[PDB]
Amino acid sequence: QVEGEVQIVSTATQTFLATCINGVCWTVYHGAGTRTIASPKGPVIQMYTNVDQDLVGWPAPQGSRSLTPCTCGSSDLYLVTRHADVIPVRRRGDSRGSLLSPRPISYLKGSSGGPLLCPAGHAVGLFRAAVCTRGVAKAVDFIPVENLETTMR
Amino acid sequence: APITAYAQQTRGLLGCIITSLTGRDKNQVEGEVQIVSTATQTFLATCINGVCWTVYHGAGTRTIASPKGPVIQMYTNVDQDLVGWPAPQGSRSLTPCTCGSSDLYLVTRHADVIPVRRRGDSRGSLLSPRPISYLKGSSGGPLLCPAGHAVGLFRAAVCTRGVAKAVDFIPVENLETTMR
Amino acid sequence: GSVVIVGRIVLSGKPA
Amino acid sequence: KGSVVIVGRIVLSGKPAIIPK
Ligand SMILES: *[B]([O])([O-])[C]([C][C][O])[N]C(=O)[C]1[C][C](OC2=C3[C]=[C][C]=[C]C3=[C][C]=N2)[C]N1C(=O)[C]([N]C(=O)O[C]1[C][C][C][C]1)C([C])([C])[C]
Ligand SMILES: *[B]([O])([O-])[C]([C][C][O])[N]C(=O)[C]1[C][C](OC2=C3[C]=[C][C]=[C]C3=[C][C]=N2)[C]N1C(=O)[C]([N]C(=O)O[C]1[C][C][C][C]1)C([C])([C])[C]
Ligand SMILES: [Mg+2]
Ligand SMILES: [Mg+2]
Ligand SMILES: [Zn+2]
Ligand SMILES: [Zn+2]
Repeated sequence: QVEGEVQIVSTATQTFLATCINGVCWTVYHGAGTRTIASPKGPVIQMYTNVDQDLVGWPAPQGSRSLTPCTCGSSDLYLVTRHADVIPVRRRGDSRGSLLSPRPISYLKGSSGGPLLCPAGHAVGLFRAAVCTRGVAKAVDFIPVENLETTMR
Repeated sequence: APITAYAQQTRGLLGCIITSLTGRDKNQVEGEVQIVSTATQTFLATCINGVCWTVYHGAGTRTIASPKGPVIQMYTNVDQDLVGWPAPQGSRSLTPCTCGSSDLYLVTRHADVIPVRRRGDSRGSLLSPRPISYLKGSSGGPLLCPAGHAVGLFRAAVCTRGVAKAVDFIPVENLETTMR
Repeated sequence: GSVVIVGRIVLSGKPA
Repeated sequence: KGSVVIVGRIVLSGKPAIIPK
């Protein structure tokens, strides 16, 4: 009965990530569309849709536990891939961070909607897109967490 | 880093008492923090540098139950409110912080990592206050620097009306002092 | 279409 | 007086993992 904060999810076409934060299982619009999420009682509809911010959220499913939004404001971040690799990332602006070690783009495929955590492992943002020179991912775009809290209100 | 924690219960109330009395404990040990109980109360004990430390106001002068029966404290310092046994076979020690950072993270008996800002030698403030009851039984747990190194052990809560807003703690330095 | 769950990830690395 | 007893553990050294099936 171990519970995960991060779910690995799939449409017919893509395969990507979702993250539970504050009781809600968020992911990316460009992956999810307005699809329902499956449950064994049948489909469950999106609780939040925000086409602007590439942000969708359902009610967190069974076998899941939520993260808490980062409150320490640290700039040292860690991306979690869909292979459960951890990537150190240094916060630039609000939604930009740069990999302390840049790497092949294939190393982050299937990982949008993955989280970015502070030193405390609390949630800083969801990962949206890769800044990159040919071949090589160098920084990341991510939905910041305050966007979630104010989609919730 | 990132610092993430989980918790595992290894014993029941009944088995805890029997083991307290016999002092003989054959359960296998893992991890850096141990959840520990006397007959009266329960708290945390942190392994740093091959020694298993915890608050004196919890352990008093007791032995620790081990595979070979009761084990005497190596170190006792009533004034630091600090106590030590040789780290149990199979535990892992933390290393003292040396970056000297002021952004701390406190580990909770519920395996939560809550951020603390250092405000002096042995005092730091919570970024978001908590009910004092949330922290009961976390005495003896570690505060970490962003690197995951030990900065101090949690001693007491600073509060009013049952809401804690800052934590008081034994700094790692005091450990070294207590060894000498 | 329906979004489906194919795996989970525990951040603390907690075992069975 | 009775011995102090380990009744649980907290593990920091764990790193993110795919929950096995
Ligand atoms: B994910 O679904 O698995 C996937 C993981 C990355 O490998 N994400 C992508 O492929 C994203 C999706 C597209 O970007 C966006 C986007 C970006 C910013 C704001 C809103 C939206 C909305 C919808 N889609 C393409 N993409 C990329 O990662 C691309 N990188 C990119 O566009 O970089 C810029 C985006 C803002 C700043 C840099 C590629 C495919 C070229 C890597
Ligand atoms: B522990 O047994 O699980 C528990 C975990 C924290 O809730 N510890 C406590 O509740 C401690 C124990 C008592 O404090 C002390 C103490 C404190 C400082 C130096 C030496 C000693 C020695 C013995 N006991 C009470 N306590 C507290 O947290 C208290 N807070 C407090 O005393 O705060 C002041 C002291 C330093 C900073 C302000 C209470 C419960 C009264 C809030
Ligand atoms: Mg861990
Ligand atoms: Mg935890
Ligand atoms: Zn944080
Ligand atoms: Zn340090």
